[PDB]
Amino acid sequence: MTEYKLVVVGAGGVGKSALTIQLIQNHFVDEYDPTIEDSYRKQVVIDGETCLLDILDTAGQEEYSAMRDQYMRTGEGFLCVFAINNTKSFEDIHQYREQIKRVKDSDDVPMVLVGNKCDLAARTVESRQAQDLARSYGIPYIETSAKTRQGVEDAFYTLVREIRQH
Ligand SMILES: Nc1nc2c(ncn2[C@@H]2O[C@H](COP(=O)(O)OP(=O)(O)NP(=O)(O)O)[C@@H](O)[C@H]2O)c(=O)[nH]1
Ligand SMILES: [Mg+2]
Repeated sequence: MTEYKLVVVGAGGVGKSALTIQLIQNHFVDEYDPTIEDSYRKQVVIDGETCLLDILDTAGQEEYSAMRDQYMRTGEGFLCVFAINNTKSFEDIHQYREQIKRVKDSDDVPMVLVGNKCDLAARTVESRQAQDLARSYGIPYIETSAKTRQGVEDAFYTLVREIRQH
């Protein structure tokens, strides 16, 4: 069966792991647990297709920035995650996108932009500005809450749709 290799990227603390663990394990992790690099896999149904989703969950922290090139080689699609209450994370998106393109030697790598933590009243990044960013990249935008699981499947499964359409 098709295996889609998805890589979750973005600044520290935005919810990469929370998104990942929601998808794979159906639990919200409220714990503080910075990532170095973790791999997950789950058989899922996407648009009727029973397939394997591999997720590589990556570090947002400064010190595991040198690891990026390797995982950006190997991934097929990238969830570029920021948090809608953290405008710095939204700005940091651009650097993750550019790095992915550099490594893959391609301006058109399967990606999605994900505004996570939409459950939080304290939004600082407007949905419109994030849609606009995604549009400037020619990729889908998905808003999510890893807390409630709202949009979680949408985020990973829209990325699988991008990989299929490349
Ligand atoms: N309210 C809310 N909190 C969230 C959401 N997603 C993650 N969090 C919380 O935000 C904190 C950091 O989330 P985590 O998944 O560790 O982020 P990360 O991007 O994987 N961190 P790292 O870059 O260090 O690996 C955790 O306390 C987590 O519970 C969300 O959608 N809503
Ligand atoms: Mg993490």
